[PDB]
Amino acid sequence: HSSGVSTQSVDLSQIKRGDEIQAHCLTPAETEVTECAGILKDVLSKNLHELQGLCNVKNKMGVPWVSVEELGQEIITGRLPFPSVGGTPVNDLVRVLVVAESNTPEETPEEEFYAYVELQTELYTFGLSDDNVVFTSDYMTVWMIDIPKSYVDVGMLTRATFLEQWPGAKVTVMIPYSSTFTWCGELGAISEESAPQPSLSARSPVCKNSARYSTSKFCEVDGCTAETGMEKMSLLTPFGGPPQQAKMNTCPCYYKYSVSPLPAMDHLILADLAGLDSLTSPVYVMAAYFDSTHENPVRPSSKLYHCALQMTSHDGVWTSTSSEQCPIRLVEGQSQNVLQVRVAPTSMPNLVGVSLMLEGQQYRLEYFGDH
Amino acid sequence: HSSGVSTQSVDLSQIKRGDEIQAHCLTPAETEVTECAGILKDVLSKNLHELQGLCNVKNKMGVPWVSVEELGQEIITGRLPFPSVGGTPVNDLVRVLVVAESNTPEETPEEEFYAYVELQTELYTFGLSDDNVVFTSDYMTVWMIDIPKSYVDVGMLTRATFLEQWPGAKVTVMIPYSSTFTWCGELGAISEESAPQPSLSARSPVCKNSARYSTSKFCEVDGCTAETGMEKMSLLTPFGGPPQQAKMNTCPCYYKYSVSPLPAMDHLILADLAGLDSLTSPVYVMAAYFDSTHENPVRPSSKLYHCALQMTSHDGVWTSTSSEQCPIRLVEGQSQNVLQVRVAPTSMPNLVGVSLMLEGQQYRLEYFGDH
Amino acid sequence: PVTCCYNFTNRKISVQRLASYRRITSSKCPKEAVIFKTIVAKEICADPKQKWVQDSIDHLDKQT
Amino acid sequence: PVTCCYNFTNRKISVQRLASYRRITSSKCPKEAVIFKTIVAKEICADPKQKWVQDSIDHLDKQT
Repeated sequence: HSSGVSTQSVDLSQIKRGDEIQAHCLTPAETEVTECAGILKDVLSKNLHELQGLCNVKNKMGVPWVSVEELGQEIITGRLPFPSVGGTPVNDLVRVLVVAESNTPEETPEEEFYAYVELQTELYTFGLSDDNVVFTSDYMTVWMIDIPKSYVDVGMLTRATFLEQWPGAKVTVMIPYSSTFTWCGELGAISEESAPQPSLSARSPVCKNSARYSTSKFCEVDGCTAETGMEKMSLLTPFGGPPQQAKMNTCPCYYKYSVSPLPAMDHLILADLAGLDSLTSPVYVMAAYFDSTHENPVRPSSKLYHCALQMTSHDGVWTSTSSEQCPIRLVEGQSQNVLQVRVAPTSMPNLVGVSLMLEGQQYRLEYFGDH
Repeated sequence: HSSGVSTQSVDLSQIKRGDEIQAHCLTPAETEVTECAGILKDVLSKNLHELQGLCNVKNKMGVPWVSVEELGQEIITGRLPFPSVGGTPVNDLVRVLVVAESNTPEETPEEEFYAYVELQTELYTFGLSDDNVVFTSDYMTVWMIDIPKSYVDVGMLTRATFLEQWPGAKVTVMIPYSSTFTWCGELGAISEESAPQPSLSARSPVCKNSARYSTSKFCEVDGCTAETGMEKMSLLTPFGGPPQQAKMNTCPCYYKYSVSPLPAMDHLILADLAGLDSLTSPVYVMAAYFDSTHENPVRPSSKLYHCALQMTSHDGVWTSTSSEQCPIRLVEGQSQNVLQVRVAPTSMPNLVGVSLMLEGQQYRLEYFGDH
Repeated sequence: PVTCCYNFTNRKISVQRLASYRRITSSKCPKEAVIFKTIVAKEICADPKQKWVQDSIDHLDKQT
Repeated sequence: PVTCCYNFTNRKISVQRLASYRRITSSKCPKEAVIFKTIVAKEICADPKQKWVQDSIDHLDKQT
């Protein structure tokens, strides 16, 4: 296909200088391209597609070619389905790696491969100038740049300009959300006349109208009570979707916004996924939350953090990675054929969202806003 | 009327401890309310409304009381017409003063005057707790809090909760955009029955569809040429507005986005205002822009700045304040009855927006976005 | 059948709409809390540390 | 009269689309620039410090 979502494990140990790439190319460090360039020149020269092994999650889509013959420009552009809230202005930067490439033609073209990529936001457009280049091969160029996290989110458009309609042409934005999780957004070119071909990626505002949850008045009506165990599930996986069924729970909105007493709960279920018996690739769940630490009322330090967990199948048994800091946890359900995303009730006030990523499906769950 | 826009000169030299209030209450300094509480305690106990003399511009709107029965809550909420883009994540913070007050009834009420104010943005709700309190009297409370500049913009909501429908209840937010310019957004409650009374404040995206301006193709169709002098004016002031007339020019959009050669100009007219012969207060014009310094392509620093110029009448003669760093400048037009906001063509790429503020009129001209 | 408080109301309740009050005691709960019962029999969580809450309690204590 | 460049294009123009180029020499102008003229007689402002612009200048000079 020319669209989809995919996962894989990333073990730097078995990646040629994985630690150095990650530290000097995927982490805001030296404000010059020399370090990352030296590393990439040696690694990609021996293994041209090395960077693919660094993407924990890969989400791609096909976007129609669009021409401007006046200048011989073959352009592709689109809105990547960012897995979660970029961040708050209080956050640092994110060093994303940009990759433009295409198939190597059997015959030497009328010119050398070329592509200019730019990430534009409301106020500024981030251009990947030649000063951003960390690697150039016959049919592939890699740029590096630091962007404020809050900008890397829905609203950031991606544009790639080529001088020929190169086959297999595509641009990819590698985005490290944490030191151990990298989400790659890809835009693959499809024929002009073609219609956009987005991947199965949705964004859902679980708590539309947060004031509805200020009290317990609607508890009974929403089916969020001690009797049901605070579980009002709704389907995320559309009718003709992959054979894995994902559902989200809207009841936690009460634990995030209610000032009325609520049933004591050992844990809340934010979402679950069934069908693991046939899933042959790992599952990732990223959470975005504020720190539960105490603030200064005069200057509330609102820094947004990101943590991703991973469920994998080891000899048929599914187990999860864990983190003392991460508010969410992944546990098998009533049977190994199901996984549940859990959280302690008391963590909801600071939980901004969680995202579910697995083969052919990506769901971004927002506990704020109405969109 | 409970709606309007008013201007005034502000001389900290003729304001009791005006410098201290400015340095400790309106500048993000000590993360404790003590220094500022100690200043207001002395100043405001001698003159309860001294804080009003610090507003260069005051924009107020009438908002209807919204009733809740069970808790005794009369609530006024509104979206202040913030004069300019708050900022970029790269910016620092702004210390704002929040004031909740009302008229003193001649008859002692059953309970004490209570008020809870909050500024909420999509993600975080900045609340003015008891720990933010820097002054209190029988019918007025002053709160202080540092919020990142990017948050202070359209989107941020202002909600004030009172126990009763106090006569003349109103909440004011003093927002310093620079060391010498503070803008005060006020929400004055009105009858539950009546409809909102917004002030004559507008926001205008001067360069809608900025892609249009990438070349000089539509120059002729828009009336932006050497002959016209790069002047394509459109009325800002509505039909039944005040006796002053303001207009904006859209031709500067070309200098901001054109990669095509443009006519050489000494300056460009962003806007002008006529009717000065009858205006009895000063006119303020504020600019938002990125500094023209050369930044690292690997990490494009996007710190947004603000400068405010003032046009005032002295013995019947209008003159403006000048500023070195400021990209714009105010000058008398064809006659003293007119003022023009000017800028050098080469400053357009970095100009984000300009705001025109005067008696009963506020116009936020933005050179980015289409909304 | 234990209920707890997960968030506090940052908004003072009119002392004439407060029927009674109680404190969270159960080890099953995560946060210290004052639960106010309104005259309409609805409960609301309140932070014991805020002054208006302790004045409400001082008042409710006197009328008993 | 005099026209100047206020913004440079960051997108390379295929050499085949270029007819000629001239440089900005007027003092009335603020930025140094190369002005490419397309085969359709359209002018585009370009940055001299960029690799593709210099290569395009070579091509145009070595075909006269």
